[PDB]
Amino acid sequence: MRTIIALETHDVRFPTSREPDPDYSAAYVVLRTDGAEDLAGYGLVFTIGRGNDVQTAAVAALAEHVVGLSVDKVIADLGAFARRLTNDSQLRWLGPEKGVMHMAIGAVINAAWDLAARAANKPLWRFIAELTPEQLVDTIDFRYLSDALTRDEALAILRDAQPQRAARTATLIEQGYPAYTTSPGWLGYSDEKLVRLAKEAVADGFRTIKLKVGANVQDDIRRCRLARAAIGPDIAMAVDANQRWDVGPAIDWMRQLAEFDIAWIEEPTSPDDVLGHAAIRQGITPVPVSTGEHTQNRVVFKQLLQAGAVDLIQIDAARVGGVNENLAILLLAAKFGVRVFPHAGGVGLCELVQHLAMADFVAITGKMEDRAIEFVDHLHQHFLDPVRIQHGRYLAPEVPGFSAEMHPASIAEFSYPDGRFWVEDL
Amino acid sequence: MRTIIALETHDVRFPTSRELDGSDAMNPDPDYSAAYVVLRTDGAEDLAGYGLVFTIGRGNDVQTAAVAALAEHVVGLSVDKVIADLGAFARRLTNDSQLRWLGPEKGVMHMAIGAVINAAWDLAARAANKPLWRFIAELTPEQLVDTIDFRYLSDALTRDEALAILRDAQPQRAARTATLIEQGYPAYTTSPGWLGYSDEKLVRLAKEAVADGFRTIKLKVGANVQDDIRRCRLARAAIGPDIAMAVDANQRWDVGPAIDWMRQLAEFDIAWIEEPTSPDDVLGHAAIRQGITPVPVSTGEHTQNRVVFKQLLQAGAVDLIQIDAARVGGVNENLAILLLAAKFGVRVFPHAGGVGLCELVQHLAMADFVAITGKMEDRAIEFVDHLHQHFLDPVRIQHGRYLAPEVPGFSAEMHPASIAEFSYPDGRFWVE
Ligand SMILES: [Mg+2]
Ligand SMILES: [Mg+2]
Repeated sequence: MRTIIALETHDVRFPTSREPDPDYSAAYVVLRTDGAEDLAGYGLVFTIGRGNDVQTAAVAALAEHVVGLSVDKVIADLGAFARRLTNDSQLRWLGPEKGVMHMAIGAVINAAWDLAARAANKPLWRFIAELTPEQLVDTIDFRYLSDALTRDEALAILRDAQPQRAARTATLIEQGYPAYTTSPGWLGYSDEKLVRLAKEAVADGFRTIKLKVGANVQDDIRRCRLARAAIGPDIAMAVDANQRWDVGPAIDWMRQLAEFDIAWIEEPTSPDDVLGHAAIRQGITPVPVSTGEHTQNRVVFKQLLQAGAVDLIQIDAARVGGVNENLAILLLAAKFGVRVFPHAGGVGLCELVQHLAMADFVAITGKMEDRAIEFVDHLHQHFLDPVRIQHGRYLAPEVPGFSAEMHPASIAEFSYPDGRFWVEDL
Repeated sequence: MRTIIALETHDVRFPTSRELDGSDAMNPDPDYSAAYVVLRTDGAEDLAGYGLVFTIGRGNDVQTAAVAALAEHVVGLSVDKVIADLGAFARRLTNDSQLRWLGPEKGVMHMAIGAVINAAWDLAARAANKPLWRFIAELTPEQLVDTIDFRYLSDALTRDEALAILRDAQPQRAARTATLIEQGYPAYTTSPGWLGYSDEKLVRLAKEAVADGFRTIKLKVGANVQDDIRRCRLARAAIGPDIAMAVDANQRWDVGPAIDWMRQLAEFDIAWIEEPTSPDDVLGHAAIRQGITPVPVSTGEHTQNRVVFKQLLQAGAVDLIQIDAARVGGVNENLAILLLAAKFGVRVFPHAGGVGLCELVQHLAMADFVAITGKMEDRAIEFVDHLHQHFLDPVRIQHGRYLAPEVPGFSAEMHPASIAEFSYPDGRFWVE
């Protein structure tokens, strides 16, 4: 009987600040077993430097809950495993289901799913999409959701899609999943660099681009005008304010960019302000509003949808309670007819989130041409299964797992502080 | 130059689960703990700041780690510079991009920031030789407003809207200060109501409390409806019809069930039902409130920040709210919340208990009475009779009322001996 023998945590930090000034980092989690040498679950929480140590401590504090557990028991009931962590009332106090403690639980949960897909020798998106509607529904926590999504409503959705799974899988495997780029929209970029990168993005096949705004309206008006012209009237152009504005200012601001045909304004205000996003959306119609990369859990997503605060949402592989929670968010969006545009970038976020969007297309919505996954070309060289883009689209992962395992030489080089690079640097 | 020379932290926890004190529907065996922090400066050793984060056992070590990670931001700062601008000090921590990523303004990292901010206010209070409530209540309306973060609030509470509140109350500050020191502040107790206690114990404690002068008691509910009906009926009979009785479900229910459940308890004359559902479900609370009317609804002990309180008030989701001294971004954030409540006319019943939350929160409610609302007879501060012996300035209850603190500070300082005794895991008591 194979069991989990250890939950090792690694404080990995990349000096990306030498290339605000975020130093991309990751609280690297590994679920070790005594089975086939190749059996281990990998996961990670994306941090930006300061605090990766506290995030690591949080993950390491979960060891007691996992060491000694039978692997088959875990893999057989991922729902019960996630709930063993989420239901610890004492750990709930540090949240509940938000912040550092929840993200730590999410990474351990993610590693468990990674482990499950590995054992079944399937890429996560396939592992997920090939579970029965009953197996899928049993992994989600319906507490606090019965007013918007019942177990039965979840089952009907998964059952209707059941018949088309084979066709969707073939479609994805040959066509790939759409991607959008944010590479051209950095605020520090000159107008010429903006148009130049915008043009290159289109040439590479991307059909949607996103620019940052929020610092200076005059600047935003000028950059949006230039981007539109450089891109043409057929490419989608979204904007990201990164939580900068209050409600009134956001409305005044966005009304001045509407003319450039905005795909959507992302995070106009605080990620906790459900009613504010609704207010902004109403004040700038028909400019679509989105949020989600920092949304704490499925309950807040529920309210965003209930209040009609969003036109579309982002989901993040590492911000919530792992796969289990994202499935509930995905079912929620599907039920309310709201598109999902996964957030990525950071450290391995693309590698992780691609699977959730792909499982979603096959087993939940069957729609992908109306949306896209974010893509950023960073740190991919540190992963065994790096994402692959082909003319603006993600190629479906083939290797088994969640695509989270990083090259051991990478961990040996950037582990902090014992890492080779950090030992010499300081 | 007086400087902050160190930020020391301690993982302290008490075996409160041995008697099931604090026992409730969501937390069956809490071990009251504290992520204790001390802001050390050079010079008058009597000059340091104290604060803590209340935890209930497991995870208190990571909460402690969270606070220790803030040393870098505070050690080396000029004491005078900190105390002279609490608004800037708070923003230095709150506005840090890498710290915000772990939240922002929620969870472990935020409570860690809130403890350091609270310790800074304690420091400021000491330096001025004033207990925190008077320190706060005596700041000018201008000085007060400059301590809060109005970001994400302009649609509910603008800076000038806040000044109007604080200025109309400045004239009567002296009188109310008198009323407070003479009469004390209304309290209510939760000690008789922990789940886990037998019916016989519930009735004995409920009666003792009334005998002790408490005009309000609170019972934990939420695990089993039959139990709740039975316990509420008995507690009501033990208390008599003139004593208020509130109920606390500790987030256990979904909206639909909460409505069905509470309407069955309504007959026992419920003062308010606290946290019927998830602390993030603003819409859910309003839904529950509309369905169980006229039974009052409250929430707040786990509300992450002022932005969520703003929405609770805008959505008419509560009849009254709790504030907690250690849940948010310290005094600065609590002041904003108190101002929001006053502008929306919703009473505040502070959450207390755990470890030293009574010691801490009493100051906020008292400054509120004096400098903001001028209202205290319509509300009360929670009181639990546990662990007060480990504080140098323990709360003092006089016939169901909190007596105004007199010593300078936030009342957070703990006996060095208590620390040495219950520090985890290498503490003396924890060596068995
Ligand atoms: Mg974004
Ligand atoms: Mg409570």
